[PDB]
Amino acid sequence: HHKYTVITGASSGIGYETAKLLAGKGKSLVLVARRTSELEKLRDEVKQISPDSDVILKSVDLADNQNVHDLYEGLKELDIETWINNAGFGDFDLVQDIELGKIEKMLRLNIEALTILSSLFVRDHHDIEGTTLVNISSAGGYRIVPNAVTYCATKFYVSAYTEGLAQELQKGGAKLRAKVLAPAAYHTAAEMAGFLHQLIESDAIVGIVDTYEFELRGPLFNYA
Amino acid sequence: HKYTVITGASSGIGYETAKLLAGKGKSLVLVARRTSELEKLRDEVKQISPDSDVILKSVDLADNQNVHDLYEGLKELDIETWINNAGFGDFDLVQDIELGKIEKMLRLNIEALTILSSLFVRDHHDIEGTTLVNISSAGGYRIVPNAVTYCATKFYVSAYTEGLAQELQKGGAKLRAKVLAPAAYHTAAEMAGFLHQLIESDAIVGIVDGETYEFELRGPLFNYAG
Repeated sequence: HHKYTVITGASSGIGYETAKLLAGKGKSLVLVARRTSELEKLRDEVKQISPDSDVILKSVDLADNQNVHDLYEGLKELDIETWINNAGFGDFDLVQDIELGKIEKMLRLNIEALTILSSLFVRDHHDIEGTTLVNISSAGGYRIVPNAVTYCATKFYVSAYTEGLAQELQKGGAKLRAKVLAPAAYHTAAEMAGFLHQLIESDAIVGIVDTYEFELRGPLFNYA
Repeated sequence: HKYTVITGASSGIGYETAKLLAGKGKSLVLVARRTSELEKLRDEVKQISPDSDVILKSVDLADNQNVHDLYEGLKELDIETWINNAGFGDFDLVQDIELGKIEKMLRLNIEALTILSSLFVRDHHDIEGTTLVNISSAGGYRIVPNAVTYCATKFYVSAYTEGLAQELQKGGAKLRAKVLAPAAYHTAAEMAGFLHQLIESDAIVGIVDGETYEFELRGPLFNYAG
């Protein structure tokens, strides 16, 4: 019956506070994370904030590509105004010291899931008015951080991918808007959720934290 | 025997690099999906250089475990240069993408490259005369319309390799990491020569100027913190 905002990585940080912020505006939510327990506590808070919001919970491990497909297929019929790819995590270590099981999971979450779901959403929504895709990158996706080479690399992917998707849509007159948030790698999750809201409401492709000042602006990378 | 290891060996820069390094008497490990193509390249390498030793590894590097198996199977061999040339591109709007192709692209361009880079760096950072080369693209520094996803994989490769290269330099490592960025000269034979030139230089980046014009040995293009 409603319009929905889909949030992956909903159980923690930016995703948690964004779900809370959007409920405060009477929005309905699809909340995606691995831990049913975190999802259900967030849902309790959200219905406390906005009892008329509809809350759909999806317990899924997005590091498995088939789960990712299943998730999207299971939401295809919903009216979705906003999709937010916030799943993912980082790492601090020299390359020679990396734990490969972690870094492989990171690639599957930060890159594969984000790409699969971005691609499916765009497929179905590029010509639908009022729709927005937001991918969560990092300031480290625009400036490499020592001891976080691999994490930064995934965020250069997210930033270049989303900047390119955003301009491909804009320059071809699509109705869907794509945007990338680059938090520093303002401190609190709740403040980050406000920046995300700022970005969605904005004309800007990029909302990036430097100064630790938040800036709304256009693509950082060269485009041909 | 002192080996040079080449993924995507049966294609493009990998194929001409194998022949160039055969011309200089080098032994090779050649990694590609199709045994048929690997055996053809070996015979050409042996034609050029009969005393080159050539080990062939038929493997689908789009499976993460296969990537580990490949590396384990070569683990104790003596490798002076590792070249990650596996992968491929795509032209299509994001709305038009074939997902299976894109997902394989990510597993090959990014995952295989990252796992093998990581494993090589782990066992060789301390070893003199060693070089890791990752084959990226001019589209890994400038986004090309209609190849958004491909370009994003190559931004990954470029950022990863630049990051890793400066990390090894700051840490006083003997291993050197380098990235090659051909456009999106022109022949694969010339690119192999440019690559050899990159391996010998001090430069982290060998890039073909994307407007036009030829090869440039240079430092990192991306922003780096300290």
